[PDB]
Amino acid sequence: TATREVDFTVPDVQKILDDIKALAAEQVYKIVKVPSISFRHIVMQSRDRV
Amino acid sequence: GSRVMDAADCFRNSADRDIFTIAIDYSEYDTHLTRHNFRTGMLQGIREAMAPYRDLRYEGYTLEQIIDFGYGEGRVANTLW
Repeated sequence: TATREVDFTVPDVQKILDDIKALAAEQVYKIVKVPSISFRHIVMQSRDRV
Repeated sequence: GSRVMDAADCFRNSADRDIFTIAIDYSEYDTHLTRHNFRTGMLQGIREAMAPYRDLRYEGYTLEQIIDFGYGEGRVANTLW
C-alpha cells in the first residue's frame, strides 16, 4: 500500500520548481537603526567656511 | 527438434540448378574483432537509441551514465586478466 510515490518527479521541471521557492526567501530590504551618511565636509584651514 | 528436420533449407538449395552459394570463414575472428571500430560504433548506437529513455533515472542517475558502467574504461576497454 505505501509504495511507489516517486512516480512523476521530472528533473527538468522539479529543478525549476525548487528555485521558485528559493526566490521567495530573497529579502530585498534591510532594517537599520540609522540611515547612511548623505553629506560629508572637508575643512580648509578656516573656521568660517567649509 | 532433429538435425535433418530443421536443416531442410540447406538440402533443397543443393538440389537446385540455379543457386550459387557463398560462405566465407573468418580465421581468428576475435583478433580482427579486437579493433576499436566495432567498439565505438556499437556504443554510438547504444547512446543514441536510449534517447527516448532520457528522463528516468536508475537509482539516482541516468541511463546514459550506466551504459558506460557496463561498457566503461575499466570494464571492457582495458582490463587486467
